[PDB]
Amino acid sequence: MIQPQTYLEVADNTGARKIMCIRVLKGSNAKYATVGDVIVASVKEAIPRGAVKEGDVVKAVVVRTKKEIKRPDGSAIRFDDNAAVIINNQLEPRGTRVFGPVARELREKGFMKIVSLAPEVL
Amino acid sequence: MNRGALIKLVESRYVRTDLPEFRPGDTVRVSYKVKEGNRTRIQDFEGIVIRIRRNGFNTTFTVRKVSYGVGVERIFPLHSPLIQKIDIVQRGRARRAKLYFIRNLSDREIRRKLRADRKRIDQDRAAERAA
Amino acid sequence: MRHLKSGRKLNRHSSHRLALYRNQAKSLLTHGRITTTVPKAKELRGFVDHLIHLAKRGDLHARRLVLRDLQDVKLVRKLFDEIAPRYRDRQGGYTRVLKLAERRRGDGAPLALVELVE
Amino acid sequence: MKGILGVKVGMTRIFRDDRAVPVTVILAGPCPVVQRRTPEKDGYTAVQLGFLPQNPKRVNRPLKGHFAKAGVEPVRILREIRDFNPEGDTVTVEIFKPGERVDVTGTSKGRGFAGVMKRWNFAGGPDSHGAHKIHRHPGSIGNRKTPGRVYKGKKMAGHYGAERVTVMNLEVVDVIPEENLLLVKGAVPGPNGGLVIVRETKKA
Amino acid sequence: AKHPVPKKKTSKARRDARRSHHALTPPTLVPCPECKAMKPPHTVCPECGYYAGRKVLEV
Amino acid sequence: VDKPPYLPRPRPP
RNA sequence: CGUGAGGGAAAGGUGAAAAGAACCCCGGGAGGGGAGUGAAAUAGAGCCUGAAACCGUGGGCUUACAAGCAGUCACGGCCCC
RNA sequence: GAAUGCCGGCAUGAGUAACGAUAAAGAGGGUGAGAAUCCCUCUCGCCGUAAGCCCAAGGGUUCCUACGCAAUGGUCGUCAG
RNA sequence: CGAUGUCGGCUCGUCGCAUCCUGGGGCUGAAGAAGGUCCCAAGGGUUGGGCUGUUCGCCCAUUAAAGCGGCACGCGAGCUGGGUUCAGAACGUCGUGAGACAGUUCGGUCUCUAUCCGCCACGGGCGCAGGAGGCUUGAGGGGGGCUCUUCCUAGUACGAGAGGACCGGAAGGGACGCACCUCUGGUUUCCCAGCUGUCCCUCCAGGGGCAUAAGCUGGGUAGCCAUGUGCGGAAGGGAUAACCGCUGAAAGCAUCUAAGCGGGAAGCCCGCCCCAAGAUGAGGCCUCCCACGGCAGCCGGUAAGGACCCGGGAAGACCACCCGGUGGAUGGGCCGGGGGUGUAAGCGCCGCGAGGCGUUGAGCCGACCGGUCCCAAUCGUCCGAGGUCU
Ligand SMILES: [Mg+2]
Ligand SMILES: [Mg+2]
Ligand SMILES: [Mg+2]
Ligand SMILES: [Mg+2]
Ligand SMILES: [Mg+2]
Ligand SMILES: [Mg+2]
Ligand SMILES: [Mg+2]
Ligand SMILES: [Mg+2]
Ligand SMILES: [Mg+2]
Ligand SMILES: [Mg+2]
Ligand SMILES: [Mg+2]
Ligand SMILES: [Mg+2]
Ligand SMILES: [Mg+2]
Ligand SMILES: [Mg+2]
Ligand SMILES: [Mg+2]
Ligand SMILES: [Mg+2]
Ligand SMILES: [Mg+2]
Ligand SMILES: [Mg+2]
Ligand SMILES: [Mg+2]
Ligand SMILES: [Mg+2]
Ligand SMILES: [Mg+2]
Ligand SMILES: [Mg+2]
Ligand SMILES: [Mg+2]
Ligand SMILES: [Mg+2]
Ligand SMILES: [Mg+2]
Ligand SMILES: [Mg+2]
Ligand SMILES: [Mg+2]
Ligand SMILES: [Mg+2]
Ligand SMILES: [Mg+2]
Ligand SMILES: [Mg+2]
Ligand SMILES: [Mg+2]
Ligand SMILES: [Mg+2]
Ligand SMILES: [Mg+2]
Ligand SMILES: [Mg+2]
Ligand SMILES: [Mg+2]
Ligand SMILES: [Mg+2]
Ligand SMILES: [Mg+2]
Ligand SMILES: [Mg+2]
Ligand SMILES: [Mg+2]
Ligand SMILES: [Mg+2]
Ligand SMILES: [Mg+2]
Ligand SMILES: [Mg+2]
Ligand SMILES: [Mg+2]
Ligand SMILES: [Mg+2]
Ligand SMILES: [Mg+2]
Ligand SMILES: [Mg+2]
Ligand SMILES: [Mg+2]
Ligand SMILES: [Mg+2]
Ligand SMILES: [Mg+2]
Ligand SMILES: [Mg+2]
Ligand SMILES: [Mg+2]
Ligand SMILES: [Mg+2]
Ligand SMILES: [Mg+2]
Ligand SMILES: [Mg+2]
Ligand SMILES: [Mg+2]
Ligand SMILES: [Mg+2]
Ligand SMILES: [Mg+2]
Ligand SMILES: [Mg+2]
Ligand SMILES: [Mg+2]
Ligand SMILES: [Mg+2]
Ligand SMILES: [Mg+2]
Ligand SMILES: [Mg+2]
Ligand SMILES: [Mg+2]
Ligand SMILES: [Mg+2]
Ligand SMILES: [Mg+2]
Ligand SMILES: [Mg+2]
Ligand SMILES: [Mg+2]
Ligand SMILES: [Mg+2]
Ligand SMILES: [Mg+2]
Ligand SMILES: [Mg+2]
Ligand SMILES: [Mg+2]
Ligand SMILES: [Mg+2]
Ligand SMILES: [Mg+2]
Ligand SMILES: [Mg+2]
Ligand SMILES: [Mg+2]
Ligand SMILES: [Mg+2]
Ligand SMILES: [Mg+2]
Ligand SMILES: [Mg+2]
Ligand SMILES: [Mg+2]
Ligand SMILES: [Mg+2]
Ligand SMILES: [Mg+2]
Ligand SMILES: [Mg+2]
Ligand SMILES: [Mg+2]
Ligand SMILES: [Mg+2]
Ligand SMILES: [Mg+2]
Ligand SMILES: [Mg+2]
Ligand SMILES: [Mg+2]
Ligand SMILES: [Mg+2]
Ligand SMILES: [Mg+2]
Ligand SMILES: [Mg+2]
Ligand SMILES: [Mg+2]
Ligand SMILES: [Mg+2]
Ligand SMILES: [Mg+2]
Ligand SMILES: [Mg+2]
Ligand SMILES: [Mg+2]
Ligand SMILES: [Mg+2]
Ligand SMILES: [Mg+2]
Ligand SMILES: [Mg+2]
Ligand SMILES: [Mg+2]
Ligand SMILES: [Mg+2]
Ligand SMILES: [Mg+2]
Ligand SMILES: [Mg+2]
Ligand SMILES: [Mg+2]
Ligand SMILES: [Mg+2]
Ligand SMILES: [Mg+2]
Ligand SMILES: [Mg+2]
Ligand SMILES: [Mg+2]
Ligand SMILES: [Mg+2]
Ligand SMILES: [Mg+2]
Ligand SMILES: [Mg+2]
Ligand SMILES: [Mg+2]
Ligand SMILES: [Mg+2]
Ligand SMILES: [Mg+2]
Ligand SMILES: [Mg+2]
Ligand SMILES: [Mg+2]
Ligand SMILES: [Mg+2]
Ligand SMILES: [Mg+2]
Ligand SMILES: [Mg+2]
Ligand SMILES: [Mg+2]
Ligand SMILES: [Mg+2]
Ligand SMILES: [Mg+2]
Ligand SMILES: [Mg+2]
Ligand SMILES: [Mg+2]
Ligand SMILES: [Mg+2]
Ligand SMILES: [Mg+2]
Ligand SMILES: [Mg+2]
Ligand SMILES: [Mg+2]
Ligand SMILES: [Mg+2]
Ligand SMILES: [Mg+2]
Ligand SMILES: [Mg+2]
Ligand SMILES: [Mg+2]
Ligand SMILES: [Mg+2]
Ligand SMILES: [Mg+2]
Ligand SMILES: [Mg+2]
Ligand SMILES: [Mg+2]
Ligand SMILES: [Mg+2]
Ligand SMILES: [Mg+2]
Ligand SMILES: [Mg+2]
Ligand SMILES: [Mg+2]
Ligand SMILES: [Mg+2]
Ligand SMILES: [Mg+2]
Ligand SMILES: [Mg+2]
Ligand SMILES: [Mg+2]
Ligand SMILES: [Mg+2]
Ligand SMILES: [Mg+2]
Ligand SMILES: [Mg+2]
Ligand SMILES: [Mg+2]
Ligand SMILES: [Mg+2]
Ligand SMILES: [Mg+2]
Ligand SMILES: [Mg+2]
Ligand SMILES: [Mg+2]
Ligand SMILES: [Mg+2]
Ligand SMILES: [Mg+2]
Ligand SMILES: [Mg+2]
Ligand SMILES: [Mg+2]
Ligand SMILES: [Mg+2]
Ligand SMILES: [Mg+2]
Ligand SMILES: [Mg+2]
Ligand SMILES: [Mg+2]
Ligand SMILES: [Mg+2]
Ligand SMILES: [Mg+2]
Ligand SMILES: [Mg+2]
Ligand SMILES: [Mg+2]
Ligand SMILES: [Mg+2]
Ligand SMILES: [Mg+2]
Ligand SMILES: [Mg+2]
Ligand SMILES: [Mg+2]
Ligand SMILES: [Mg+2]
Ligand SMILES: [Mg+2]
Ligand SMILES: [Mg+2]
Ligand SMILES: [Mg+2]
Ligand SMILES: [Mg+2]
Ligand SMILES: [Mg+2]
Ligand SMILES: [Mg+2]
Ligand SMILES: [Mg+2]
Ligand SMILES: [Mg+2]
Ligand SMILES: [Mg+2]
Ligand SMILES: [Mg+2]
Ligand SMILES: [Mg+2]
Ligand SMILES: [Mg+2]
Ligand SMILES: [Mg+2]
Ligand SMILES: [Mg+2]
Ligand SMILES: [Mg+2]
Ligand SMILES: [Mg+2]
Ligand SMILES: [Mg+2]
Ligand SMILES: [Mg+2]
Ligand SMILES: [Mg+2]
Ligand SMILES: [Mg+2]
Ligand SMILES: [Mg+2]
Ligand SMILES: [Mg+2]
Ligand SMILES: [Mg+2]
Ligand SMILES: [Mg+2]
Ligand SMILES: [Mg+2]
Ligand SMILES: [Mg+2]
Ligand SMILES: [Mg+2]
Ligand SMILES: [Mg+2]
Ligand SMILES: [Mg+2]
Ligand SMILES: [Mg+2]
Ligand SMILES: [Mg+2]
Ligand SMILES: [Mg+2]
Ligand SMILES: [Mg+2]
Ligand SMILES: [Mg+2]
Ligand SMILES: [Mg+2]
Ligand SMILES: [Mg+2]
Ligand SMILES: [Mg+2]
Ligand SMILES: [Mg+2]
Ligand SMILES: [Mg+2]
Ligand SMILES: [Mg+2]
Ligand SMILES: [Mg+2]
Ligand SMILES: [Mg+2]
Ligand SMILES: [Mg+2]
Ligand SMILES: [Mg+2]
Ligand SMILES: [Mg+2]
Ligand SMILES: [Mg+2]
Ligand SMILES: [Mg+2]
Ligand SMILES: [Mg+2]
Ligand SMILES: [Mg+2]
Ligand SMILES: [Mg+2]
Ligand SMILES: [Mg+2]
Ligand SMILES: [Mg+2]
Ligand SMILES: [Mg+2]
Ligand SMILES: [Mg+2]
Ligand SMILES: [Mg+2]
Ligand SMILES: [Mg+2]
Ligand SMILES: [Mg+2]
Ligand SMILES: [Mg+2]
Ligand SMILES: [Mg+2]
Ligand SMILES: [Mg+2]
Ligand SMILES: [Mg+2]
Ligand SMILES: [Mg+2]
Ligand SMILES: [Mg+2]
Ligand SMILES: [Mg+2]
Ligand SMILES: [Mg+2]
Ligand SMILES: [Mg+2]
Ligand SMILES: [Mg+2]
Ligand SMILES: [Mg+2]
Ligand SMILES: [Mg+2]
Ligand SMILES: [Mg+2]
Ligand SMILES: [Mg+2]
Ligand SMILES: [Mg+2]
Ligand SMILES: [Mg+2]
Ligand SMILES: [Mg+2]
Ligand SMILES: [Mg+2]
Ligand SMILES: [Mg+2]
Ligand SMILES: [Mg+2]
Ligand SMILES: [Mg+2]
Ligand SMILES: [Mg+2]
Ligand SMILES: [Mg+2]
Ligand SMILES: [Mg+2]
Ligand SMILES: [Mg+2]
Ligand SMILES: [Mg+2]
Ligand SMILES: [Mg+2]
Ligand SMILES: [Mg+2]
Ligand SMILES: [Mg+2]
Ligand SMILES: [Mg+2]
Ligand SMILES: [Mg+2]
Ligand SMILES: [Mg+2]
Ligand SMILES: [Mg+2]
Ligand SMILES: [Mg+2]
Ligand SMILES: [Mg+2]
Ligand SMILES: [Mg+2]
Ligand SMILES: [Mg+2]
Ligand SMILES: [Zn+2]
Repeated sequence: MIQPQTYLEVADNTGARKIMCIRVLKGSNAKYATVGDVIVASVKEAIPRGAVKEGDVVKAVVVRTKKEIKRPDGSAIRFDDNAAVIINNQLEPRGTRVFGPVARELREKGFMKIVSLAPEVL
Repeated sequence: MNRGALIKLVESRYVRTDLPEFRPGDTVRVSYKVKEGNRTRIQDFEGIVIRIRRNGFNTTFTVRKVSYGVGVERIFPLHSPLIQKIDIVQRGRARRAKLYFIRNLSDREIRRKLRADRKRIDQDRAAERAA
Repeated sequence: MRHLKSGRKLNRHSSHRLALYRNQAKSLLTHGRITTTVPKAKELRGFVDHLIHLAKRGDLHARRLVLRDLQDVKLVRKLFDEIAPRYRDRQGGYTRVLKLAERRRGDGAPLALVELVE
Repeated sequence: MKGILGVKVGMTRIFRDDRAVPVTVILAGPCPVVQRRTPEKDGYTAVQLGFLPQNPKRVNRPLKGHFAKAGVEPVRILREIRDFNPEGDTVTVEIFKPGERVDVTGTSKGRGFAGVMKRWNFAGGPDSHGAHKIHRHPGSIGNRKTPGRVYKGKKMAGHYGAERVTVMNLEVVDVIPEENLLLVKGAVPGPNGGLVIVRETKKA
Repeated sequence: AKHPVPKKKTSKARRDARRSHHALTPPTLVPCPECKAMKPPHTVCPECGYYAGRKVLEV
Repeated sequence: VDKPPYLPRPRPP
């Protein structure tokens, strides 16, 4: 459950370590982003000579949340952090690897490249 | 009129009786029916059960696993039809009903805190010897 | 709201309310019959019935349980040896409440008697 | 239009097509028609239904008469369904098949004297920064000399709940005729044990 | 607050009109089947001490 | 818009 | 009242005569009801006269679809002489 | 008939706010016309570098006992500075 | 001027329309898509941030859009008190000076009690010419009214190309609304356990008080809840706006109009939901009692019924509403189940001991779902028609 001011871990090798959400791209006035939703964020922490650098305003999709997400089969899943993957305007990952599990919900939302790259899909 | 009975009656067609008993602290492997398009397959989720919240047909249990460097928790309905089976992989000895506290512990610390439940382990091997 | 909530508050915090019940229990078990306000009376029944029912058990466990509220060994001896036996075949309802006709002068409080049953 | 009286028994979820579906169980049948309203006699069309059977020791003489004229055992609740005229002398759950959408009416839970925040979702006041005893207050309630008064209907604190509420277009998930049971998907107004009315939906 | 205050003296009519709901309801009483004395129902009779047929209390 | 006050802030009696 | 210098009130009347109500009754008392005193006791000491605001009990007329500085003019109903 | 006049009396607001630290009460037995409130007993709670004890200021019989409850006591009162 | 509190914010709205969006149009230097400009339209909607006391404005990220005004520049007996009108102090500047400055700077007492109208809720009374118990009609009111993306049609019409539809159809959302507690997630003042210090019972063991109005800590049922769940905006009928017509004179042509008839909006009327016969215009249906005794009135006891009283209640401030009162499951006990806690005490064994193991998912155990007359709703009382006249 992500909103502006929320810090996200970035789960790729774009060079970003930590991004802070500044807007959730979902209608006129959405309050929260969950898995599969796209946010606009600021790169608050990066590592030297990456693609992205601190201060960059980037787009990203949420792949993990500490707030458990509920599923039609009556089950839920919850992660230890809130994590995102930095993308381009074509919803494609800018990196070449994604680290850690991702929510299966990404699949139904057309983020196949990230799902494929993900080491595990839960 | 017995309102409680009516509900139990509605629920009865959906009740399961084929799953093994397990406690918070046990290490369990839940084989879950997962859909990915357009075929469905069985995905295994294995971790410590940190919570069981009982409510008859509506009890649910929560299993916790560390997956590729990230902690993952999964809530399952105890009578969900998407559970193929559940395999007790290990009996764990807890001293409380909810084990949320293990979220802040190292792998070493969890291990010392959840000693193997030797009594129920023996009980497991004591059965499984059948006619 | 108060939907499906059980238990009066009797304008006392948690520990005072407990003491109130415990003290009334000691007095009831001691004199067999006391006079209180109607609300206090109606609330005392359950608290004392449980204590009596445990005396009906008889075992060490029950004695030590009852001792938590009654706190007095002699009074508990009376409970197990003289009170409990006459309720051997009774299924609950070891206490009764009957309302008096006159209110307190100083505050108009309606009164009631609480007594152990025959 | 068709309908039945019933008591709300409780909530659960059942599984259907690998989906968890929240349900409210309703004991609907059986409801004897005890009077029929006719355009010739009553000026409109509806059926007075009875529900739940009543200890005759409690049925007064005018009520006794009413039931007797219909050849009907004493019932606890009398209620009409508008523009509904069943062929039989008894309405049961079977008038609904699974898959139909229905409208359920009940008496909502009562919040008693409700504040303006609970009742009307007002924001109330700040909890620090100087806020002075107005944390759950409604703020201004008007203008000044013009108009010099307060509108009728001004949202204010007051009683809330214990009122007729109809939620609409609920899926009938299942019906169990041998137990006079209806399983409706989602939520139904009022407490368990409350009397509800199940009508065929007016949504298209 | 800014100290609200009555704007006009209340008339004798309006003051007495307010009190149109102030009259006491007489005590509800019934005869005690034993001593025929009048007492509130569902209370132990304070005159003979009887309730539900039996002597319960010393008067 | 900012205009000058026409009354002082009320002092105690 | 003010540390103080100093400031500074309110408060008169039974009856001619106490003859100031023995005694009895209800009441813990207060208070009252009889008895008694007196020309007179709503002159009974909370006492001459006892206005008004104000409070109350009883009776007559009137009032719960009506718009107001409360009255005034007309007519009708009810009550009284 | 008015001077936010002066003195006094009585109203309205009103059976309304409040009854002065949220340390806390319960029962049984006495007394008495009358008892939540006075006496006794048991249970419970609060203070304990005090909310205990001893001085000095200041106060001036408030001390002890008997007999009392009109007023003083923010209720009651048989109790009391 | 014997006082009409003054900027901005917050809260709560409501109105206007010179319309920001959404809907409907005409013209276009309108190919398509997208704009421009004007007309109709006030139903709903009109985001979150950085800076400043700011209104305003600039900026960031979005959006269908990020409208402009009135309501004492709406709203301080509603809150704030940053701005600004007191007393302190300082800077620049002016003045010999005391002091002063639409120049600046730091600080600086915002009043428990609502009489009347108005508003939100809830009752009492009387009325609706028999007196009653139910079930209803709906005059008239109120609520609601938003919108986007993607896919199909179709890479089709249009276009060199880039780009890319009308109409029709399908799915998925944001914000808001009503209800709900199965799930998710809260709380859960004593439901369970662990723990420290002290005092105590009774020495050990086992317990109790206090450490908060839970000592602390880990959990936690019912209830009440949102972050959780269901559902809503319509569909549809009708009459219209701008606008477009058919037929058609005056005026042999022409003309939407002068006779007449169509089409046409998120708007209007109905439809949906809720209130509602004090609708004194007091409605309707079903059923019950009934022709009482004494002189359109009075008195006396009744009938159908009702009230009082009591046990209670997801009903509730009181009142009301609703259920029940022994011909009874209403509450309280008790029992069974659920649920919570997570293996009581006691004993036995192991260890020098702290402890460990077994007995044992034990012991304890609020509210939830039921059962059971063990306790209590004993016994009763009082109101309550006799039906006005054409
Ligand atoms: Mg990572
Ligand atoms: Mg930098
Ligand atoms: Mg950038
Ligand atoms: Mg039941
Ligand atoms: Mg249930
Ligand atoms: Mg059954
Ligand atoms: Mg089960
Ligand atoms: Mg079950
Ligand atoms: Mg190690
Ligand atoms: Mg073993
Ligand atoms: Mg509360
Ligand atoms: Mg209850
Ligand atoms: Mg309660
Ligand atoms: Mg309690
Ligand atoms: Mg009390
Ligand atoms: Mg209180
Ligand atoms: Mg405590
Ligand atoms: Mg005795
Ligand atoms: Mg009583
Ligand atoms: Mg009395
Ligand atoms: Mg008193
Ligand atoms: Mg009484
Ligand atoms: Mg009709
Ligand atoms: Mg029809
Ligand atoms: Mg509240
Ligand atoms: Mg609330
Ligand atoms: Mg609400
Ligand atoms: Mg707020
Ligand atoms: Mg706010
Ligand atoms: Mg808030
Ligand atoms: Mg303040
Ligand atoms: Mg303040
Ligand atoms: Mg505060
Ligand atoms: Mg306010
Ligand atoms: Mg004002
Ligand atoms: Mg006006
Ligand atoms: Mg209500
Ligand atoms: Mg649908
Ligand atoms: Mg109903
Ligand atoms: Mg204040
Ligand atoms: Mg007044
Ligand atoms: Mg006046
Ligand atoms: Mg006056
Ligand atoms: Mg008044
Ligand atoms: Mg008067
Ligand atoms: Mg009796
Ligand atoms: Mg200014
Ligand atoms: Mg002095
Ligand atoms: Mg002096
Ligand atoms: Mg005089
Ligand atoms: Mg003289
Ligand atoms: Mg003289
Ligand atoms: Mg005497
Ligand atoms: Mg005497
Ligand atoms: Mg005396
Ligand atoms: Mg005398
Ligand atoms: Mg006398
Ligand atoms: Mg004489
Ligand atoms: Mg004489
Ligand atoms: Mg003479
Ligand atoms: Mg006299
Ligand atoms: Mg006289
Ligand atoms: Mg005279
Ligand atoms: Mg005289
Ligand atoms: Mg004289
Ligand atoms: Mg005189
Ligand atoms: Mg006089
Ligand atoms: Mg006079
Ligand atoms: Mg009079
Ligand atoms: Mg009228
Ligand atoms: Mg009239
Ligand atoms: Mg008038
Ligand atoms: Mg006038
Ligand atoms: Mg006139
Ligand atoms: Mg005339
Ligand atoms: Mg003059
Ligand atoms: Mg004055
Ligand atoms: Mg004045
Ligand atoms: Mg003067
Ligand atoms: Mg004068
Ligand atoms: Mg005066
Ligand atoms: Mg009052
Ligand atoms: Mg008042
Ligand atoms: Mg009040
Ligand atoms: Mg008060
Ligand atoms: Mg005090
Ligand atoms: Mg005071
Ligand atoms: Mg006090
Ligand atoms: Mg107190
Ligand atoms: Mg006594
Ligand atoms: Mg004596
Ligand atoms: Mg005596
Ligand atoms: Mg006393
Ligand atoms: Mg007394
Ligand atoms: Mg006493
Ligand atoms: Mg006291
Ligand atoms: Mg202390
Ligand atoms: Mg010490
Ligand atoms: Mg200390
Ligand atoms: Mg001295
Ligand atoms: Mg002195
Ligand atoms: Mg002596
Ligand atoms: Mg006194
Ligand atoms: Mg006294
Ligand atoms: Mg006295
Ligand atoms: Mg004296
Ligand atoms: Mg006194
Ligand atoms: Mg005082
Ligand atoms: Mg004395
Ligand atoms: Mg003394
Ligand atoms: Mg002025
Ligand atoms: Mg004035
Ligand atoms: Mg003024
Ligand atoms: Mg002004
Ligand atoms: Mg003013
Ligand atoms: Mg505010
Ligand atoms: Mg604010
Ligand atoms: Mg705010
Ligand atoms: Mg307005
Ligand atoms: Mg506005
Ligand atoms: Mg216009
Ligand atoms: Mg313009
Ligand atoms: Mg704009
Ligand atoms: Mg448009
Ligand atoms: Mg437009
Ligand atoms: Mg347009
Ligand atoms: Mg063009
Ligand atoms: Mg065109
Ligand atoms: Mg073009
Ligand atoms: Mg132009
Ligand atoms: Mg255009
Ligand atoms: Mg323009
Ligand atoms: Mg223009
Ligand atoms: Mg509009
Ligand atoms: Mg409007
Ligand atoms: Mg507007
Ligand atoms: Mg903003
Ligand atoms: Mg800002
Ligand atoms: Mg900042
Ligand atoms: Mg700022
Ligand atoms: Mg600004
Ligand atoms: Mg501007
Ligand atoms: Mg500016
Ligand atoms: Mg657009
Ligand atoms: Mg903005
Ligand atoms: Mg703007
Ligand atoms: Mg603008
Ligand atoms: Mg304008
Ligand atoms: Mg505006
Ligand atoms: Mg304005
Ligand atoms: Mg202006
Ligand atoms: Mg303004
Ligand atoms: Mg203003
Ligand atoms: Mg403005
Ligand atoms: Mg404005
Ligand atoms: Mg103002
Ligand atoms: Mg203020
Ligand atoms: Mg202001
Ligand atoms: Mg004002
Ligand atoms: Mg400042
Ligand atoms: Mg100035
Ligand atoms: Mg300074
Ligand atoms: Mg100079
Ligand atoms: Mg100079
Ligand atoms: Mg010069
Ligand atoms: Mg000057
Ligand atoms: Mg200025
Ligand atoms: Mg100036
Ligand atoms: Mg400035
Ligand atoms: Mg400054
Ligand atoms: Mg300061
Ligand atoms: Mg300043
Ligand atoms: Mg300031
Ligand atoms: Mg002031
Ligand atoms: Mg205050
Ligand atoms: Mg008040
Ligand atoms: Mg008032
Ligand atoms: Mg007024
Ligand atoms: Mg009013
Ligand atoms: Mg009424
Ligand atoms: Mg009314
Ligand atoms: Mg009529
Ligand atoms: Mg008539
Ligand atoms: Mg009726
Ligand atoms: Mg209508
Ligand atoms: Mg009307
Ligand atoms: Mg309407
Ligand atoms: Mg409307
Ligand atoms: Mg295509
Ligand atoms: Mg192409
Ligand atoms: Mg192409
Ligand atoms: Mg294709
Ligand atoms: Mg085509
Ligand atoms: Mg082509
Ligand atoms: Mg293309
Ligand atoms: Mg389309
Ligand atoms: Mg609702
Ligand atoms: Mg719930
Ligand atoms: Mg639940
Ligand atoms: Mg829950
Ligand atoms: Mg939960
Ligand atoms: Mg929790
Ligand atoms: Mg306990
Ligand atoms: Mg305890
Ligand atoms: Mg404790
Ligand atoms: Mg623990
Ligand atoms: Mg310890
Ligand atoms: Mg201890
Ligand atoms: Mg020990
Ligand atoms: Mg211990
Ligand atoms: Mg104890
Ligand atoms: Mg202690
Ligand atoms: Mg403690
Ligand atoms: Mg202590
Ligand atoms: Mg304490
Ligand atoms: Mg807790
Ligand atoms: Mg709970
Ligand atoms: Mg929500
Ligand atoms: Mg039409
Ligand atoms: Mg043409
Ligand atoms: Mg033509
Ligand atoms: Mg025409
Ligand atoms: Mg014409
Ligand atoms: Mg037309
Ligand atoms: Mg056409
Ligand atoms: Mg729409
Ligand atoms: Mg109605
Ligand atoms: Mg209705
Ligand atoms: Mg009516
Ligand atoms: Mg009606
Ligand atoms: Mg009627
Ligand atoms: Mg009709
Ligand atoms: Mg006859
Ligand atoms: Mg008869
Ligand atoms: Mg006669
Ligand atoms: Mg009868
Ligand atoms: Mg309630
Ligand atoms: Mg009640
Ligand atoms: Mg009542
Ligand atoms: Mg009843
Ligand atoms: Mg009875
Ligand atoms: Mg009976
Ligand atoms: Mg029976
Ligand atoms: Mg029961
Ligand atoms: Mg029971
Ligand atoms: Mg109860
Ligand atoms: Mg159950
Ligand atoms: Mg269990
Ligand atoms: Mg063990
Ligand atoms: Mg053990
Ligand atoms: Mg050994
Ligand atoms: Mg050994
Ligand atoms: Mg040993
Ligand atoms: Mg075993
Ligand atoms: Mg149990
Ligand atoms: Mg039960
Ligand atoms: Mg039975
Ligand atoms: Mg019984
Ligand atoms: Mg009668
Ligand atoms: Mg009568
Ligand atoms: Mg007659
Ligand atoms: Mg005739
Ligand atoms: Zn008697």
